[PDB]
Amino acid sequence: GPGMASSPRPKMDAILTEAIKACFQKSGASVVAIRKYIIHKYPSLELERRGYLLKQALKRELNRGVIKQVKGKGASGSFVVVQKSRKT
Repeated sequence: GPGMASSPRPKMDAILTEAIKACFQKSGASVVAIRKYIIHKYPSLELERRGYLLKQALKRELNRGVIKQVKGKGASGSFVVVQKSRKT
């Protein structure tokens, strides 16, 4: 585009979003799940292992409401609670 020196948008956010949404139900999503994922799935685990990016994201949900809330409770897609408890 019009302007050299540029960096793409982050993706790790969705990579883990898939884990909580897709995994939490199929395999379950916990602090270890995200950690072991960075460790086993990626090399970045060195820095990430400090549960900085992943734990903050995974735990931010848990710390917010036990990661049992994907969407809002009204204006959003109705009362939603992950795949394990994806209400209607």
